[PDB]
Amino acid sequence: PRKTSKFMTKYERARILGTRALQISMNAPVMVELEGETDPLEIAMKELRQRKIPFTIRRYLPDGSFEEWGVDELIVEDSW
Amino acid sequence: RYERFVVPEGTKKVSYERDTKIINAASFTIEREDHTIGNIVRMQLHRDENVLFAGYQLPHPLKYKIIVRIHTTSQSSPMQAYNQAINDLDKELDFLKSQFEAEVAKFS
Amino acid sequence: GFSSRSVITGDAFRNVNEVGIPMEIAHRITFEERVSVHNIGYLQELVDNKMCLSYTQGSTTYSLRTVLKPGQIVHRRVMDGDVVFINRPPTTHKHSLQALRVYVHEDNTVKINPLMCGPLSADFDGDCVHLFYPQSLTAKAEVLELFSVDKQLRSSHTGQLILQLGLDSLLSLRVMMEQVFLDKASAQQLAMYGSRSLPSPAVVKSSKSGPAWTFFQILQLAFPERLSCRGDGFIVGGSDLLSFDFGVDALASIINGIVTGIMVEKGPKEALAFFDSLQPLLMEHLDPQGFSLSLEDLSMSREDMGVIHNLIVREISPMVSRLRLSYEDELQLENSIQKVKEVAANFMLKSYSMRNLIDIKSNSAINKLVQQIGFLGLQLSDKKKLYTKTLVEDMAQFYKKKYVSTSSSGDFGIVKGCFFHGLDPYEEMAHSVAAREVIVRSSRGLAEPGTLFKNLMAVLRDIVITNDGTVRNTCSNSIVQFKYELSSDNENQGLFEAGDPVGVLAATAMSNPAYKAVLDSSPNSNSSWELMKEVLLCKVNFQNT
Amino acid sequence: IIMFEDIFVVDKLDPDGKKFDKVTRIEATSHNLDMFMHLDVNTEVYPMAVGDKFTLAMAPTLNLDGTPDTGYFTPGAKKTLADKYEYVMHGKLYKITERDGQTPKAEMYVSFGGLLMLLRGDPAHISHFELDQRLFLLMRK
Amino acid sequence: MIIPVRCFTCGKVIGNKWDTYLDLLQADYTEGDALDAIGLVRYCCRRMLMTHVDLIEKLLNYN
Amino acid sequence: GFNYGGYKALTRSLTGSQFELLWN
Amino acid sequence: GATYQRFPKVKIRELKDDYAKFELRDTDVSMANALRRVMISEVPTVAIDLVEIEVNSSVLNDEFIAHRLGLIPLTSERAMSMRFSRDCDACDGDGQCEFCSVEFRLSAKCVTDQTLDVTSKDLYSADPTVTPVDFQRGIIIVKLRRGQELKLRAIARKGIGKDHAKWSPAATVTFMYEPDIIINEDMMDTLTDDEKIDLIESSPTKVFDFDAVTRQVVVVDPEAYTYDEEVIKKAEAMGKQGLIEIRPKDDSFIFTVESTGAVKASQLVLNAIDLLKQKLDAVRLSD
Amino acid sequence: GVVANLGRANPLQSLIDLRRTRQQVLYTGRVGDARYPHPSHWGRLCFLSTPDGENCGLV
Amino acid sequence: YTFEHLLDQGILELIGIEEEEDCTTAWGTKQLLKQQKSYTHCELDLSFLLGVSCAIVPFANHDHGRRVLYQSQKHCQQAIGFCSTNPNIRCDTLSQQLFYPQRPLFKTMASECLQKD
Amino acid sequence: VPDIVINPHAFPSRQTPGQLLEAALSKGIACPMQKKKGKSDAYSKVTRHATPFSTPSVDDITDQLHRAGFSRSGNERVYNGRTGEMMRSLIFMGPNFYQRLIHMSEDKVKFR
RNA sequence: AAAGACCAGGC
Ligand SMILES: [Mg+2]
Ligand SMILES: [Zn+2]
Ligand SMILES: [Zn+2]
Repeated sequence: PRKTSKFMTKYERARILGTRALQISMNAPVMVELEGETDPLEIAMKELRQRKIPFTIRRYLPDGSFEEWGVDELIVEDSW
Repeated sequence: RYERFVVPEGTKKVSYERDTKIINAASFTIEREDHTIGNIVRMQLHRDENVLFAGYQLPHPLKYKIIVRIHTTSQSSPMQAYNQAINDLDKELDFLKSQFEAEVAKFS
Repeated sequence: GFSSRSVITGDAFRNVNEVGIPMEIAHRITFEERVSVHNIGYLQELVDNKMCLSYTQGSTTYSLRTVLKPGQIVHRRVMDGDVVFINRPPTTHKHSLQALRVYVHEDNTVKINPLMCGPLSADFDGDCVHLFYPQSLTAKAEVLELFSVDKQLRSSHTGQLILQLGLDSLLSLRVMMEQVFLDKASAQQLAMYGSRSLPSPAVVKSSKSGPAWTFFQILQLAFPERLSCRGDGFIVGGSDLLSFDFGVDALASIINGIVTGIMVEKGPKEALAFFDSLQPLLMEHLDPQGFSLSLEDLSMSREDMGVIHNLIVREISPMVSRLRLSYEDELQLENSIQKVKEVAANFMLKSYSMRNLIDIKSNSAINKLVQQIGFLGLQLSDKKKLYTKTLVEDMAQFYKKKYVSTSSSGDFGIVKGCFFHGLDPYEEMAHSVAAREVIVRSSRGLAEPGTLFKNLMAVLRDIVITNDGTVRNTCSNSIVQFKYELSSDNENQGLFEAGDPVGVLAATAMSNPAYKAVLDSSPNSNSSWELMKEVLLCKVNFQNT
Repeated sequence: IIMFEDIFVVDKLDPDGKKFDKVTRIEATSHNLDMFMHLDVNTEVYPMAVGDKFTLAMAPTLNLDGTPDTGYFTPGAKKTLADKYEYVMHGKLYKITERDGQTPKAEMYVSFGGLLMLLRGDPAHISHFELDQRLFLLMRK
Repeated sequence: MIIPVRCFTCGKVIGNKWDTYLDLLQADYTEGDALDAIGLVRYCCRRMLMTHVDLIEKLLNYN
Repeated sequence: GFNYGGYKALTRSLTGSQFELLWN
Repeated sequence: GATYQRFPKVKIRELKDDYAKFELRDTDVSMANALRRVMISEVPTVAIDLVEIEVNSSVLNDEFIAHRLGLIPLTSERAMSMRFSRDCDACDGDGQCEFCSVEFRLSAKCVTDQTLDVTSKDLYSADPTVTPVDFQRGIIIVKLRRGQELKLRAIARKGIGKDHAKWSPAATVTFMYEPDIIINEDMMDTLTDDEKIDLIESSPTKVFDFDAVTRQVVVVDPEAYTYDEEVIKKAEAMGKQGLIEIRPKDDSFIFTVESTGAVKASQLVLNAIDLLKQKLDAVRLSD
Repeated sequence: GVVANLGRANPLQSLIDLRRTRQQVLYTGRVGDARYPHPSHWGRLCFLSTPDGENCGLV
Repeated sequence: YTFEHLLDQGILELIGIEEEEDCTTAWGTKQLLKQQKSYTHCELDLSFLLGVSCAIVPFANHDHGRRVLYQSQKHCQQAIGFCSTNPNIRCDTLSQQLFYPQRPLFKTMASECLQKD
Repeated sequence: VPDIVINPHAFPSRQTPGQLLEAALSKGIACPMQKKKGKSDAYSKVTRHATPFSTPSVDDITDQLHRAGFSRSGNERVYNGRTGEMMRSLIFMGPNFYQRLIHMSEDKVKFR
C-alpha cells in the first residue's frame, strides 16, 4: 500500500507486542517454538523477529481515509 | 548472622572451566578469596616459563570471590601451571618460616 | 502500580541499564502475573519457596502471607531482571523518564551507573529519585519499547548521545594518553576486563626492557567483532584501532565519533556493551596510580602575581574610573579584564594536576580558577543589577572612609586579592554583595521560566506528525508545517517518525536553556535570557516601550 | 626469510612534533635502494638521533625454520629465531594505495598498534606485501 | 564522654593514658611534650588526646 | 507571543487515533 | 619436575614483646603485601562478643558499655587452637565451654562520697588462661558517684579482624621499600658549599648531611627517606639535573610490627605464615 | 514573624536562634536594597550569614 | 581585667552607629595602629565583625560566600554533637548525640575567648 | 590509612581553598617536632589560630610542615593497599573537622 | 475534615 512509510514505528511496535503478550497470557497457541523461555513478552519478541505474527493494521489519514496493512509487510529489520 | 565469611555454600571451593575460543587456556573460579591469594598466585605464575597469560579479577569489589585466568604454551597445561605455582608458594613459605624461627631464637 | 522514593548512590561496575534496589523496598512491592501454560512449574517453584506474596482466584483476594491452576493472578515480589522506570521529581526534569533492569541488594540506597547522571541531571549529594513499577502487560511493553536506554540513545533535543564519558573516565583516558606504553602485568590485568582478546604486543622486544603494549590496544578491547568505521580523528579497521590522532582538545569528540560509528553499524546494543566494557577498565587503570592536588598547584609564583598586580594597576584601574561613568554600552571593561584573565590562565596551567581536572576550552569553569589563584575582578557596578545606585555610592564613600591609608589607590568595585591568599574585610563585603545578588537572582527569578513553560505547553501541546507526514495541529486539524525535517520521506526513515509529539519536544528544548541560564545567573547567561525573552514574549497590542 | 632489508639514514626528527611525550617520528630517505620512510618510534627504550646508520627488515615471521607464529617472545629452547636486532615491532598493513603520481614513488601504510609508518618507493618492491598482512619491524644499529 | 579505648585510625590502645596526660599537663608541660613523654608517635594517635572533650564530669553532677 | 495577549488572540481567531489493530 | 621457587631472607634488627622490626629480601612485593594483609585481617584473637547486663545505674547507656567492653584486648594464645562458635557442637553458646567460649563477670557499686573508677582490672574470668592484657591503672570503663551500680556477665569468643576490628591483633603493621641513592660526585664539586647547604635544607628528614671536615656532603641513614621529590625538585630547580637519583631497590623491604599485646610480635608473624599456608593448601586442584 | 520556636539539635542552634533580627516587608519578593549588606552593618550585623530562602537578607 | 574597670578608665568605649561616622578606626591589627597614628580608635579583632557561627570557621575569608553561607547558616544547625547534660528530664521529639565528641585542632580568637566546646 | 576519601574534582570548581589550608595547618600541630635543633622549647613556636581576617600566611603553614618532617606542598607518598606497589601520584592527606548531618538514608525510604 | 502558620529539601 502506497503513500505511507514502509517502516514500522515505535508506537505500532509497542502496541503489537502488548496485544501479542496479552494473547499469549490467555492460553493462545504459540506460532513458533520455545527455546526454554517463560516471559510472554520475550515470546512475542521472538514472534515479531521471525515474522510469524497474524495481525492487520489500519493507518488513519487526517482526511478520514485509511490504509489497510498486514503486519508482516513492514521493515522492522534494522540493527545499529 | 555474621557467619557467611569464609564458609562457602554447597558449591566447590574451586571450579575449573576450560574455554572454547583459545586452546591451552582456562579460568579457575575461587570462592571466599580476594586480593591476598589472587595476587601472589598471579605473580608466581608470571615466574613460570610456559605461562603466557596470568591474571586475576574480582567480578565485583563487594563480592568475596575471584577469577584467575591462565593461558599456557603446549609444553604444559593450565592445571599443571596452577598446581606448580601453589606448590612453589608452599615451599617458599616453609623456607621463610625456618629462617624467621632461626632469627627469633638468635635474638632472644 | 507502586511507587518508591529513595536516596541515590553510584556504582561503576554494574551495567548502564541496571538499577540496584534495597531489599526493604523490594520485598514489599509486588508484580502481578496471570498464571497459564508455559509458567505452571516456574510459578509453582516460587510459591513453594514462599516468594509470592498474595493471590486472587476469581475476585476474592485470599492472602498467602494453594496449588496453581491456569487462570488466576499471582502477586510475587520483585526479583532480578524485572523492569522499573526511574524519574527524579520533574521540577526541570521534563525528559528524564528511563527504563531500567532490576537487581537487589541489602543497603538503603538506589544504585545507578555514573553515566546516567547527566541523562537524569542528578548528583550524589542528597538527591532522591522516584521509581515506578508497571503492573499491566501492555504498560510493560510500552515502557520497554519507548523508554529503554538503547532506544533513547541518540538525543531528541540535540543530535548527540545522551551518554558521554565524564569525570573519572576522561581523566583516566588523559593519564593513559600522556604515557603511551604499558608493561605485561598491568596490560594483562586490564585485559581481564575487556570483552575481546588481548592482542600481540606492539613492541615485542627492546634491548632495554621487555615487551610493551600501547594504550590503543587497550582501548580496542571494548569493540565488537568485525568493526570497520571511520570519523574525523580516527580509523578503525578489522575491529582494531588503527589510527587515533594526538590531542586533549579533541579526545572527547573522538570518543563520541567512535561510539557513533559503532551505533551506525554494529548491532542492537553494541554501543552500550562498549560503555559497559570500557568504564571499569578505566577505573582499574587509574586505581594503582592515584590522582591528587597539592598547595603547589594553587600557589602562583611571586613573579606572575607581580605581573598580575602590575597589569591591574597599570591598565584596569585608570580605565574603570572613566568608562563606568559613561552608560551601559561600554563593556570594554569586560574585554580588558578578560585579557588579564587570559594571562592568569596561561600562568596557572603550568601545574600538571590543574590542567587535567578542568575543561580547558570552557570559560565559565576557567574564570572560577582565576578567582582562586589570581584576582577576583569586578564585583560592584550599577548596570542591570538588582540593587540600586545609592548602595554603590554608599560603598564608594565607605571605601574612602576605611582605606584611610592612601585612599583611591585603585577602584572600589575591583577586588585585587584572591581566595587562596584571603580577602580584606572591605573586599569581603564587596564580594558578599555580588554573591547575595547572584543568590537572590537564582532563587526569586525562577518564575519567568515557570510561566514560559506553562504558556509554551498551553499552545504547543497538540502538534503531531501525522500519518501522511504533514506536521499538524489536531484540535483544529490545520497544517503548521508541510515537512518536519528536510530529508524525511517514505523511502528514508529519520530521527523523527509519524506520531511523534514534536510540540512538546520543542517546548522542552526551549525551556531547558532558560532554566539553565537563570540557575547560573552569570552576566552572559543573563543577557542571553534577556535576548530570549525579547523574542518569545512579544505583544500583539502596542505598548510603545 | 625476510621480504625486505635496507640500510637507512635519517633526514630529520619531528616534521610536526607536538605529539605523545615518549614518541619520536623520524623522516628518512635511504642510502642504497631508493626508498622513502617516516615512522613512529619509542624514545625512552631506544633513543634515536639525526645522522644515523640503522638498517630495517620486513619479515612476516620471526622463526628462521618454522612458519607459524602464536605467542610472545618468552625465550628458551627455540630461541633460534631472528635475534640479530635490538628493536622489533609487530603491526598491520592497512592501505596499499597505488599512486601513479611521480610513478617511481608508490606509497604504503602500516600501523603498529597506533604507531604509524609510511613507506613509499618503487613498484618493484612493494608488491609481495598485500592488504591486511601482519608485519614486523626488525631494526638494529 | 570518656576517652575511647583505641585510636580511631590505627587501633592503638590509648584508654589508659588520660589521667597521665592530665597529670603531665598539670606539671607545666606543653601538649607536644606531654604526648612525647607518653609514647605517641603517629599524629592520628596524638589528635585523639589533644581533641578529647571530657563530658563525664559534667554528666556526674547533673542527674 | 507566548503570554495571555497572544493566547487569547489566537484562541479568538480559531499513537492514539493513529492506527488500529485487528485480527486477520 | 620444574621449580620456580624463591628463597626469602630475614634479618631482625630489634625484637621485643609487642614490637618487631626486620628486613626481608629476595621475595616479591606481593608476598610482603600478603603477610601485611593477613596480619591485619586474618590472624585470630579472643575478644568479648556477648554482654548480658543485670544492673546499670551509671549515666552511660548499655550500648556504650558493651562497645567499650568489646575493644579491651584479652590474652589470646589459645586462639589458634580453639574453634569458632559456628563450628562447635559441644555446646549451645550461652555460657562457659572450652574450645569456643570464655565467661567474664563484673560487679561494682560506689559507697564512698568520692567518684569510683571501674577499670578493666575488675573483670574476672572463669578461665585463668584468658585474662585482660597487663600494660598503670587499667582501661577505664565507667565512673560512679554514690549508690550507682554496674553488674554484668560477658561471653568472649574467637574471631578475625575482617569481621570486626575488635579482633585485630595489629595496632599498625606496615612495610616500606628500601631505597638506592646515587649522588654524582663529578657534578657535586660544581656547587659551592652554601648552595650545598641550600640543597640539604630542602630535605624534610635527615638523610643527607654536610661534613665540612672534608667540605663535602654524605648520605647517612639512607632509610629516613620518604620518597617525596623535594631534593630532586630542588636540584631540577637549580638546573643541575641528574645530581642525585633515587631508585627503589627491588625485592627488599623493612617490616615494622606492633601488637596490641594479645599476642607477641613474633607469634603474629608465625601465625600469619601458618594461616597463609593453610589457605594455599585448601585451594589446590585434586585432578 | 515575631515569635519563633527554640531549636535544641545542638547548643549552637539554640545560640543562634536567640540572636536574630528581622525586617518585615509586605509582599516578599519586591523589596529594595533590604536584602543586601549596607556599609552601616559593620561591626554590628554579620554580612556573611543569612538565610537563602524567602528570608534571604531580611533576617 | 573586669570590663567595668576598663570602661571606668576610658580605655574602652561603647559606640553606636551614628557616632562611628565621626571615628577613624584602625583595622584591628595593632600593626595598623602602631605604624601610623592618625587614628582615634582600634578594633578588638576583625573576626568579631561576624556572627557566632561564622567567626569560628577556619580561614572563613578564604572561601566563596555561598559556601560560608552554607556552613554557617545551614550545616552547623544540622550537625550531630552535644545535646544536653541532663537528658533524664528532656522529653523532646528527637535527641541525637555522638558517642565521643571532639574539639578541633585549630584555635580561632572567638573560640579562645568564649571558652566553649 | 585515611578515614574519609574525597574526589579531587571537587576542588577546582567549588571555590573552597580554605579546606586545603586547614588540613595543612592541623597536620602541622598534631605531629611531633623532630628536634633538628635539639633545644628545650621545641613546641614553643607552633602556629595554631587560623582566625578569620588575620589568618597565617602560607609560608608559616609550610614551614610548620617542613619542621615536622613533611613536604611543604602537603602531599606524601602512599603504597597501594591491594597490590603493594608504590603509587606514582603523591596524595594530599590531613585532618579535617567533619560533621555528620541529620539527613539519614533509612529515614528517606518510602513506598506507596 | 478543611484552611492558616512554620520549618526543611530541591527547582
Ligand atoms: Mg544535588
Ligand atoms: Zn593511631
Ligand atoms: Zn561449645
